[PDB]
This record gives sequence, structure tokens and C-alpha cells, in this order.
Amino acid sequence: SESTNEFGIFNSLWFSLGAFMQQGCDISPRSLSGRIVGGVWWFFTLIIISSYTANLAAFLTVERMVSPIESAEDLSKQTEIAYGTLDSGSTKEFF
Amino acid sequence: GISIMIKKPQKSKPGVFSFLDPLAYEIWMCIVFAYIGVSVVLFLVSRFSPYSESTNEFGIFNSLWFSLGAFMQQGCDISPRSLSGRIVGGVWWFFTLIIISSYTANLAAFLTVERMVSPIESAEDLSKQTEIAYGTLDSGSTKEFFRRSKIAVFDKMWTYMRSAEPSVFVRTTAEGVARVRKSKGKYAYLLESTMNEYIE
Amino acid sequence: RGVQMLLTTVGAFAAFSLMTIAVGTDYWLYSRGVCKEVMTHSGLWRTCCLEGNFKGLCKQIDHFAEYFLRAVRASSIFPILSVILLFMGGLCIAASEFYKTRHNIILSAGIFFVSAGLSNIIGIIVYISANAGNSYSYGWSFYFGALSFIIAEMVGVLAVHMFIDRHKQLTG
Amino acid sequence: RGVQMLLTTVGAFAAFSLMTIAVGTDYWLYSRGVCKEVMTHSGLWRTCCLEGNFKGLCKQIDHFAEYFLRAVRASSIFPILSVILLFMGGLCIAASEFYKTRHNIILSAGIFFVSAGLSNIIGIIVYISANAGNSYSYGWSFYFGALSFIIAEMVGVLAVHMFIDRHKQLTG
Amino acid sequence: YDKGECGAKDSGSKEKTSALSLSNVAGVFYILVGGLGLAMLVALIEFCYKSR
Amino acid sequence: YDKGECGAKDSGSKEKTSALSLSNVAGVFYILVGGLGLAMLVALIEFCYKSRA
Ligand SMILES: N[C@@H](CCC(=O)O)C(=O)O
Ligand SMILES: N[C@@H](CCC(=O)O)C(=O)O
Repeated sequence: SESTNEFGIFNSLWFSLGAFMQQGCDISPRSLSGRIVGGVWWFFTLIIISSYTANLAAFLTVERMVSPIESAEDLSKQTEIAYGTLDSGSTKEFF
Repeated sequence: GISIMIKKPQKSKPGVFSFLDPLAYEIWMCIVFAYIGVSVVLFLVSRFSPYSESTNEFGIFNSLWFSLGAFMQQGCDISPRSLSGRIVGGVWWFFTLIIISSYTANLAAFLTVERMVSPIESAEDLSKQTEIAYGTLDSGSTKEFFRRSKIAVFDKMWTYMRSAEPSVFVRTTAEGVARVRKSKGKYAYLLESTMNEYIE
Repeated sequence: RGVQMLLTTVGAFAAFSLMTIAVGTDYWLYSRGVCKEVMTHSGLWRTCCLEGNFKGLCKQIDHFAEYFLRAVRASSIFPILSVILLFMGGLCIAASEFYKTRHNIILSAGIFFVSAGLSNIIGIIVYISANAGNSYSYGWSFYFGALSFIIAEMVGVLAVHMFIDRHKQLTG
Repeated sequence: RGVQMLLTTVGAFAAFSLMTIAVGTDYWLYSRGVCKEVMTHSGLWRTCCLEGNFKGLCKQIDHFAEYFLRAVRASSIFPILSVILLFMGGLCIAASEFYKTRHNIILSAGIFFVSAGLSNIIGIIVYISANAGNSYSYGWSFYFGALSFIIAEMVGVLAVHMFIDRHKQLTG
Repeated sequence: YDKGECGAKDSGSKEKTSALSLSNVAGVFYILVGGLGLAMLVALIEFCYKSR
Repeated sequence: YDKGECGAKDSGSKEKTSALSLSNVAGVFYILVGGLGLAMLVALIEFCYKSRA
């Protein structure tokens, strides 16, 4: 008698994907454990999406370039930015 | 060199459910009752006789299942047949439409205010900020220097140091540090950088 | 199957009792306050002071365009309505012990219970909208009222399930 | 036909091997540290040093409301239970060479496989949260865990499908 | 001018937001419950029309 | 130099950048998992009913 419903594994992946996007899902669990499972995933997506849109909105409102380095320690860890004193200037002898 | 010293800003550890923080406890509670009521009314009106109750699928449990998915804006498998039921549907739809938008807007605002915090930086604007207080050691050379130097920003610093009471002055490094440690956020201190570099 | 009468007869009296107790007790709110500040407890009608030398001193509540809204809170008539309607609902099934075979005496019980619940909901919303205008928190009456509403709903629903069954079986 | 028994048992075996290796290897995280700063690699139990004179040195990890959550990471119970339940499922389905006709083996092992997989989602979430309580990147054990989970999510569907078909054929 | 004080004129310290109160949305609930109350009435009047 | 004994600072990668941490939404995932955890028992009681009809 098994498989009294459309919910093969393939169709289950399809349904759950359409449920994630807020997209048209025709079939229905019609049954308690399935309906229970359906609910929470909806709430999960609702929060996720709302968070994303909010944060991007904040991101576009204020910008900050961030300086790449600040310290002599960074200058000891140097990637590629070369550096040097003035020549003939006594700081060179000091170094 | 002389240096300014401040308390660490306390680290903003998240709360386990802080995602709820936009919406306040009472609203989260009161949504539940409305969901119940809507489901119950949908049930009752669906199964009152059409003039015979076998004529529609809208039993109590199906009525509870419709409303949850409708609240999520997930659509549904079935739709109420009578005009009376359609009224209920439209009402619940508008209700959710307001809530979800309000939630998103508030959360965005909450993050937005943060970014532009702009915390004290270089602290020379302690000549311009006034909500945050700063101390200096008694008899130390600084206590002459701010009287004895006369550069405009340091003029207004010395005016502050003159005028502010309970005074900016302190007898010892130990209790000045204690004053910063207890007077977290609101208080600051002036000291020799070599001492800060030892302490911190 | 038949027995549902024994169950549905139960809950309405309990919900009524809880609702009247909730209306009838001076413990809706914990707050700062006064009884002519110190930590204080209040109900809908009156205020009594604790946490101090005056402990046990009391006074009646401060009763005092949108102006006309104040009357609804000041009466709190919605709670009273919900209580009275719940009484009427229970009296429906008490009546339907006699005058049998009419059936339609049963029908209104659920309607009364639903409407009483809707009233309770409005009452809560009004009360919060008034009071929220300080580390406050709710007294037990609030939860008793909520629970009363929940039972009134469930009992109404299953009573309607009985009214669905008992008349239908005559109709084939 | 049939050999899906071999495929499903192989899948369970492989996931079990990967999971036990993952629990048993010092390859969860690369980070800076000292086995009391240098590049350092983490087991879930112990902190071990590379890239220096102490290369190959190890020390026991520093384990020290969320007050009670601390024990959740410290016990790492959910990782262990995932292995235990995958072991239960595998060793049960391994018995299906005898004690036949009841088929309880397949259903119970299916539920074991699914719950075993679910457990590691919690384990991962817990660990990734706790470590925030920079410069990081994940070691191979993290991916051996992910792969084990992926295979666990695969194998149970095929086993349930075999149970269904081998039971359903009584309809014809 | 030496007796000036209130740099709060310039918002010298920054407020922080708090959650919306129920009062800021209360309107929608009245609308909802009123709608449901109306929604019941149709069924009774329909049944009385269908009473013959 | 022996006496200095603190030094954890944002390096290699930095917290301050912008993105939401996993911790900032974590609880929802617990809610999800618990939800799925519940639905097993409903089917198990459905068997325990039907298995002796
Ligand atoms: N002012 C320096 C020259 C600049 C330098 O030393 O870099 C001197 O007196 O020698
Ligand atoms: N020891 C420093 C104290 C500096 C100060 O606190 O003003 C001095 O020689 O004056």
C-alpha cells in the first residue's frame, strides 16, 4: 500500500526547494508530521531573508575605506609596499 | 610622551535570541491569540449548514493548517468558498502584510544607527566633547603645563580642568586608575605614556 | 461518539471562575507606585502598597479626539461582557437538557464562547495600550485570563463538533 | 537488484570510518597559539604545535543560560552520539543476513541513520558558535565530517526504499 | 560665554533605538477583530434567507 | 617585556568588517532542528495506533 502520495524523494526535494523561495508549491502534506515540518522551514526563511535585506540596506548607508596598515609591526610583516628614508638624512644613520 | 588613557569598550556579545529584539515581548505574544481566533472562526463558519456539512473540506484541523501557511505568505492548497470566509482571508492577509514590513524596517534602522557610532578617536576632541570627563595628576608637571601652555585647544582644556568639579585632580596613579576602572566609559585620565605602556 | 457531552459540559464553569477571579483580584501588575515612590502592586480598580512601612495601605485607582477612548478602559466593560456571554453560553447547554430534539438550542453555545474570547482579546489589548504609557511585570490574573480564553475556545470548538454530529445523523 | 544491500552497507561503513577518523584527528582548525605565538592546529581534545621548535608538541585543551551551554561544547556529546547511532544502524543492518521475515532491521536502521546525521548539524553549529565566544581556516576533519553527513543523508533513503519495495510486494 | 554648558544642542551624545511598542501598531488588531465580528454575521443572515 | 601579558587583536581577519556572525542568528537553527525532531514521534504514535487495529 506504500507510496499513497506523490512524495517520492525527488518530489520532496522539489517541494522543499519551492518552499524555501516563497514559490508556487501545489502539493500538500495533508498530514500532521508533514504539516509540522512545513511550518518551521517557512519561519526560518522569513527571518533569514528579512535579515539579509536589512543588513544590505545598512551597508549602503555608510562607507569606510579602512586603512591597510598602522604600525611598524605591519611594516615588519610587509607584503609588498616598499619603504625607505630620505637619503643623506640623519634618520638613515639613526636606523 | 604624555598619553590619554581609557577603559576598554565592553564587547557586544550577542544574546541567544537577539533576533527577536526588534519587536518587543507583548507583540510576539499577542500574535498567537489572533492566529488561534482566525483558525477557529474559519472552522465555525465553514461547517455551519449551507442551507449538508459534508459539502466542504474545511474541518477544524484543515482550518488550522490554512492560517499558518497564509501567515507565512507561503500560499495554500485550498481556498474558502463562501464570501464570509473570503472576508476573513483578506483581513488576515492585510494583517501579515503590515507586520512583516514593520519588522524589517525596524531591524534595518537598528543596525544603521550602529555603523555611524564614530567612537572617540585621537581624543584631541576631548577639547570638544564634554559628556566624557578626564583627570590629571596633582602636582605633576602636567598641572603646570596646562596652565603654562596657552594653545587655544589646551586653553579650553585648562578652562575645563579649572572649572570641572568634583575635581579632575587625583593624589595617586593607583586611585586615578581605580577611578577609570570604576567610572567606566564616562571617565578618562592623563598620564605619562611610559606608565600607560607599563600598565595596559 | 456520544461521550463528548460529558467532556464539553466541563470547561465552561472553570473558564468563568478563572475569568471572574482575574477581574476580581488586585494583582495584575508589579510596578513602582503610591497609595497616598515604592514598589507596588495593582489591579484594574485599586492599588495597594508593599515593600515598606505603609505595607497594606491602599487606594482606588486613578481613573484619569482620542479623548473619548478613556471610557473603555475606565469601565473595562469588555471583560464584564465576556463573562456574561460565557454565562449565557453555559446556560445554552443547561437549557438543552430539556426541550430536546430541537437541536438548535445547542448551536449558540459556541457562538457565545467565541465572542467572549474575542472580548477577552480586545480587553487585553486595551489594558496594555493604557498601562504601557519601569521594570514592570505581570501578575497572575493576566495568565488566568489567557488560559480561560484558551479553554473557552477549545470547549466551544468541540461543542460545535457535537452539534455537527448529533443533528446530521438524522439527515442521512 | 539486491546488490543495493552491498551499496548501502558500504555507504554506512564509509561514513562511519570518516566520522571516527574525524573525531580522532587533530585537523579541525589552524590558528595561532602556543602549547604553554605560532601557527597552531587543533584537535577537539588537545592543542598541538607546528611551525617551530615545539613542532609535534601537544597539550590538553583549555575548556574554560550559556553558563550551562559551556558543558555542551565541553562534552561534545552530539558528535559522539552521531557515531554511536551510525554504529547502531550499521551493525543492525549487518545482522540482516539472519533473523529474517520481520524487517524491523531496515526501518529502525533508517531512523538511526537519519538521527545520526541530524546530530552532527548540532555538533557543528555548537562548535562554530563556541569558537567565536580570526585568521582561521578549517582543517580536513571538518570536511570529513561534512562528507560523512552527506553520505548519511544519502544511504537512508535507499535503505527505506528497499524496505518499502520488499514489503509492498505483498500487494502483488 | 564662560558660563555656557549645554552642548546637547548639537546632539553631543547619541541615542539608541528600542523596540516598537504595541501602541505603535495597535490599529491593525482592532481592524482584524472587527472584520471577524462582521464576518460571522453573513452566515446567520444567509441561513435565515435559506430558512425557506 | 616579560611583564607585558596581553595581546589579542584583530589580525589575519577582523571582526569589525560588516557581516552578521553565525552567532547573531544561531537560535533559529536550534528551533528548526527541534521542530524536525518532534515530527518523528508523531509518526511513531501513528504506528502505535495502527499496529494493533
Ligand atoms: N632633518 C634631517 C634630515 C632628514 C632625515 O634625517 O631624514 C637632518 O638634520 O639630518
Ligand atoms: N613624573 C612626572 C609627572 C608628570 C605629570 O603627571 O604631570 C614629572 O616629572 O613631572
